[PDB]
Amino acid sequence: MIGRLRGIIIEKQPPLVLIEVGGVGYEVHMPMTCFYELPEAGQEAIVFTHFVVREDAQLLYGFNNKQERTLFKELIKTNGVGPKLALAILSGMSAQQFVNAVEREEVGALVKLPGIGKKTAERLIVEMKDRFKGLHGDLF
Amino acid sequence: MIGRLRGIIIEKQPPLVLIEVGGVGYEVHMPMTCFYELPEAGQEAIVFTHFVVREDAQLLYGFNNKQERTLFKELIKTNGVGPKLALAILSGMSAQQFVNAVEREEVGALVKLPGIGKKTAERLIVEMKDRFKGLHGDLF
Amino acid sequence: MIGRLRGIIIEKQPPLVLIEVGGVGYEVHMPMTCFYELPEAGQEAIVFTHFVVREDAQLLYGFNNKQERTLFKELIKTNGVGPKLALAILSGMSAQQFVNAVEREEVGALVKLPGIGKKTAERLIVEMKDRFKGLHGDLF
Amino acid sequence: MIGRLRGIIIEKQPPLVLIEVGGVGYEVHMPMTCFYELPEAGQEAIVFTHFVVREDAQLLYGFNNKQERTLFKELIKTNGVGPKLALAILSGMSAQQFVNAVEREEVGALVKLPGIGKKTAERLIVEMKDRFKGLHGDLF
Repeated sequence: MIGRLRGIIIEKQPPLVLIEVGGVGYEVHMPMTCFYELPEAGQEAIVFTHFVVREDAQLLYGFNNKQERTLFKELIKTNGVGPKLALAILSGMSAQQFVNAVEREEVGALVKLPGIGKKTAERLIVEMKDRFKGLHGDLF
Repeated sequence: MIGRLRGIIIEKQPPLVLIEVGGVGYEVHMPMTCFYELPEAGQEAIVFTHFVVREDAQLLYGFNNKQERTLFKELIKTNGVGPKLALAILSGMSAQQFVNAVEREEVGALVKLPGIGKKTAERLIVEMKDRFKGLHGDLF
Repeated sequence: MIGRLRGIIIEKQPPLVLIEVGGVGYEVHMPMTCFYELPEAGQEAIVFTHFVVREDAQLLYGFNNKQERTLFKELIKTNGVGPKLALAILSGMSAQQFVNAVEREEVGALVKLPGIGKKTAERLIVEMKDRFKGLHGDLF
Repeated sequence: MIGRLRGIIIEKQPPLVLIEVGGVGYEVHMPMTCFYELPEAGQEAIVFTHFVVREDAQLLYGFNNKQERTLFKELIKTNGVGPKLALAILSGMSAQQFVNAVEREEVGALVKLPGIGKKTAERLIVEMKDRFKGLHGDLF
């Protein structure tokens, strides 16, 4: 239900960002690449979030733009790819790279990244191409 | 536990509304009809919410008045009718229309709506009327 | 983790109270007797809360003072007595009445209240007397 | 998801601290030692929190610095050591003491503490040292 956070950056420790909204310091997990776009500590930042709820955990995944949040959400809809794996994918390549690689069935791109899986990569490419046709965005 | 939200409409993408309360952007799901009654982005809005908690998710369902929220709450108590589907009963037709239908028993009206159920249309009328005599409201 | 709420009273509909903190309207469930102590709608109120979390629900129980919250918490530690039953007990008699009745093994007091239970009353009286010796408060 | 709280200390009843952030009084559980380092009621405090979520409960564990929070997090990963018990390891003895004990392997020190375990004392030392070489901090 939390889709956006606007507050002050308190500390950056990739992959974590502590962002204070009110006096509540929230822990947000972001793709490594997103840390090059973040305002310096002490300044205000707007991050798009995805709230993942489980019986034993309440986590927040944060993106600089909505395009990347969409990608992440679709990514974790596939079996074998959870939040942690989706983060590495988006840390390992831009949003545009991933789309370009998926569109031409480039499995080689994905097997380089951390603990992906040869068969999972192929699986990922089929599903994502099917999933991409029903949406919109700046990244396309 | 969250009964109401008052904040700034950040964005409106039916069926989602992004309302910022403090610096927390809350995602609210409303019936489509409710969407056209809301102010414009930048302005303050007051929505009556229904919080649904499950193992995998925390969701907010938003309404322009308490009469719609009550109807919503009762709709989802019947079997085969979840939030997704109850949204359509108030998305596809106003609140006022629906209550007449149950009291008069017009099954034809409710069958046109999105994937409801011809027997569930019957089910709704039967089931809804019992609950309708135990409440109060402007909708009546 | 939420132990207190300080905000504006928006509406009172026993057993519910909507109290707005920030722009977040929180639903609080209080014993009927507590409604005679609540500031009028539009004014600030401080309520002591008990957060009950279950897989499908997130609820807030609110008291005017900490003594009553303690009582409620101990009450629901007994089998057969859940939040709903503990509310009726505290709606049916003051905090002092309940302690006075428990101390002299007065089961008659408790069987009058709504859906208690003859055997549950006796059970309640034994446990509460044992439980009362390890605490403190204005009500004693 | 909540990494830090900044607000007004409302009350201090070891082991609970009531800190008001906005109008929300949050209950924070801290090790007893941490309790004597906190400011007085009425003043602002900054605490590093660890949020534990379970089916029946939402809890906040609070610390005066990140070194104690890290130690806490690692303590509760070992079997037979829950939050209740880890509080005592930092309540009964400082953070600094404990890390020496694991590196030197002094089992006598940790057996005095509240109901730990003579074999669990051994367990702690054995188990803790593996984890201690994979981190960083002022406590070291």
